[PDB]
Amino acid sequence: MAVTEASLLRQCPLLLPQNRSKTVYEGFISAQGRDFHLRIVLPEDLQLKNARLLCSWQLRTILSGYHRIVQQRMQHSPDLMSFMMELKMLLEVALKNRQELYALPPPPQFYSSLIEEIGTLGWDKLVYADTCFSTIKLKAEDASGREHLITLKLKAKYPAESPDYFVDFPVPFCASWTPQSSLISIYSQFLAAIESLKAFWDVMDEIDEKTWVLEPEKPPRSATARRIALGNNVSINIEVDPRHPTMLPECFFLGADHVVKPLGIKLSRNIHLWDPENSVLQNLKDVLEIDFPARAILEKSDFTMDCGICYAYQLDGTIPDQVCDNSQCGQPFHQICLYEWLRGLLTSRQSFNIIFGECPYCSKPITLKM
Amino acid sequence: MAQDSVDLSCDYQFWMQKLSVWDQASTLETQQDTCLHVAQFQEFLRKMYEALKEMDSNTVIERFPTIGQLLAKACWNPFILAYDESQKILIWCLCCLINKEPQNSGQSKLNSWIQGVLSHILSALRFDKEVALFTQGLGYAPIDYYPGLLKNMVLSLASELRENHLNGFNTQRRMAPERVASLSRVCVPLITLTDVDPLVEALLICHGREPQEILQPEFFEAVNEAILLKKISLPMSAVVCLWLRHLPSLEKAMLHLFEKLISSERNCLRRIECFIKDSSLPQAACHPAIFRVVDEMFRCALLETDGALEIIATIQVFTQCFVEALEKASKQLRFALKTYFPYTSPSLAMVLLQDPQDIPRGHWLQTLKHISELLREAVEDQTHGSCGGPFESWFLFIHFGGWAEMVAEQLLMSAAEPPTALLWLLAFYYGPRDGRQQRAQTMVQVKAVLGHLLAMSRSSSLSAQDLQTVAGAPAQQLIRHLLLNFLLWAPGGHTIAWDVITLMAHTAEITHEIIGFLDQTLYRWNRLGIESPRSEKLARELLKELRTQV
Ligand SMILES: [Zn+2]
Ligand SMILES: [Zn+2]
Repeated sequence: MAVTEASLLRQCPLLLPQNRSKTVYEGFISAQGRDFHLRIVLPEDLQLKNARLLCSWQLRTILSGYHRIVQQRMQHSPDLMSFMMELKMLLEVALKNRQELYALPPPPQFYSSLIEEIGTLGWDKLVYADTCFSTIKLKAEDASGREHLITLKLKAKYPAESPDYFVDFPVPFCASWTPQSSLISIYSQFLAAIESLKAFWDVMDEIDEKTWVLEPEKPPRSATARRIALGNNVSINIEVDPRHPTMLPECFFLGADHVVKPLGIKLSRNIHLWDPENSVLQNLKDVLEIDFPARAILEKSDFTMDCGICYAYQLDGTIPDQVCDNSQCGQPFHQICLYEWLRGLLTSRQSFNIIFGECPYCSKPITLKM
Repeated sequence: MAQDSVDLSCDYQFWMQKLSVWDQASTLETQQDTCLHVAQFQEFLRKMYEALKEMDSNTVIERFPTIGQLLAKACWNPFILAYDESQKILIWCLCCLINKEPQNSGQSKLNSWIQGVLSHILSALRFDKEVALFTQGLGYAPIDYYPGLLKNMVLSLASELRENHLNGFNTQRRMAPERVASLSRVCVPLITLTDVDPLVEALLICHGREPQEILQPEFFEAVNEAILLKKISLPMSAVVCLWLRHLPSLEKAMLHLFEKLISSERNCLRRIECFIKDSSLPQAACHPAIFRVVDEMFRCALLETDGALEIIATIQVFTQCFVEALEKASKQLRFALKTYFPYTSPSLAMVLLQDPQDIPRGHWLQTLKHISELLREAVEDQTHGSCGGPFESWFLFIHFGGWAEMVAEQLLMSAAEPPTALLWLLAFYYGPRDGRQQRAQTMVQVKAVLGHLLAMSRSSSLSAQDLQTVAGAPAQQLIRHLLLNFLLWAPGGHTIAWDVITLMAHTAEITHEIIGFLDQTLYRWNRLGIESPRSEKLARELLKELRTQV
């Protein structure tokens, strides 16, 4: 209704005026299939500028850090009705954030059906399940004998709604979900996606075997990028389109501006001598008329000896100089970059002409003396 | 010569009623209002000076009733007194309104009131009491430090606002944005005043952290105008972060490019390369946002005009300068061309980025003939895992000056057995979206005309009617542009050029089209450095003489 005579009742069924002067309400407030204790005193007038409100400890825990929110709301909400609206909205938020605590699943379907469906798959495939039985992660084999993983996130009702599917390979995964579709259906789809990008993987395999792949290390299956160094102190980044892998890639060159020219020129000349029947390397060796080195240095390949903020060497005569007092990070920085980083963070604390504060990468104590 | 007082006497009452609203604008909204309408106030005042200039003082009562109070309100208001020449003008107004020999005491009273107002502007102590005492005692008059003073005030804010940045989530004095807001209203009146640049600079770099904007676009539009008229000249970092946070300024710089190429400087492509490079646009365009938005206003012009050659030329200049500002600043960490032009093959772009200066004049046929073959696959085999459509694969080809234009001049050089690849390519350029039936017909009409033209080139210097026969339809621009190519390439040209030009220039449209053609041809040659001095001097002469005819 308009008035909070009927709108209140219709929107807060379980809040009973104890008192005749409708000043004390008590009982329950509803939120997300779950009803909770509430004890809401008014003064002699119908004014929330002064009002008492206590919870059960079950609710106060669930309005963890909205306490000040709701005090503000009480002083600046006009009506009791609108205040309840705001409160229910505010619960919905709390629970939707902390969705990790608040399942009762419907066991009769849920836990049994999951065993049924995983049985239908076969017991080799599953690798991880979290004990909330939310996340399950599964394993699939290529024709090429390469492992690819799939995360499923499951909802309260798996068989009703789509599982959320998270997977590695680089084109956007598509799963036709019906309420009739199940794990085997999404499994089949996943195998289809494997066999489809099969060529892209054979190409990336070939590169990572025959050559000094540098900038991804233990590269995922995600990556389209392969910064090859070749001879020494010169490198080419190669980004390949997955559907047409064998096709010419966009490729471009880092190193000495004198050494980059003739290669950049000969590419221009020989680009029409690309062919998609031979491999990327078997086109590149005869296009650029060179060989590559087969891991020219495999230990000190390259340490990005760069700022770790700006990712550049030589910021205004500053070198990556400033480092971490840590064996596991060792990440250089610049004075300027690291000062403008740590001074912005809340964690860091400033002595006279020194900043003690957390290394960006590893969050360990790092000191900067200007 | 029609009105005299009427439009001016109306806008007077508009403005006089509005100055009484604003009145020294010591609030937020008095200021926003002043902030906007000021420009029109300035023009009003130019018209007002002309009106006061022509006549003399104390004698006329045209708006002499309240002009005192209009210029009072104007003056005591400082948001006005910061705008371009408003202050010099209001002075010019008053210079008319004085009398040398006041006779009735009213004129003398006005003159006194004007000395009062001038002193109020020029030499008044409406600033901090302590500093006045100190300096007067020290033996300065305001003038001689006002400057350093100012610069100091600024560098306090400048530096201070820079600090507000560095404290990205620190338990410190968050300089309350209401001050930030404040200044930004103060910078618009005086974007043109040299001794504030730094301030500006440090507002347009240190956005920080708020969900929301905190400046007003009266400021973002003020900045825009003094950039593209080049009356502030900021550092490049400043203006990229400006585009990047008020998108309608970026649209609105691109319009300010279009009007250059459309209205003022039709086909002066050196002045257009000048304007692209002295705009920081190529630069801003390193940023995958800004270029995506640029290309889309470029796309909406490519459609409303169904492929203006002059709009195409300005794209070829934009790409040109984009590539080689992209190239420059991008050794580590640049965004992969499937990010800039995402609607087509990365392969094809990676070919077409390779500039022809740095290729032999002999290996241009190879290159072109390969480009066309892959285009044929991307358009005609429009399958899954390709472009959306042809349009996008053509839009790729446009951006690349050199390649699109060189097909024709290479067809003439291979007129003996024309390659089908180039025929198809060229008919694709001058007509995309045809049906393969239409493209076959276009190729073979051109092949017939290649026979006729090769016969005519290997003959002596002949008439122009023989050429206008083959010219005599929906493939007209194909044939005309190819035939102009013929005239400038063959040594039989430079003789019967005029005969063909005068016939083909039915309208002004055709003339303007061919002017753009020639300027493009010559910018292309001078760039790649490639010349027969015959064709150079000829093209220059014809361009010169045709720009009078129009
Ligand atoms: Zn750095
Ligand atoms: Zn560290």
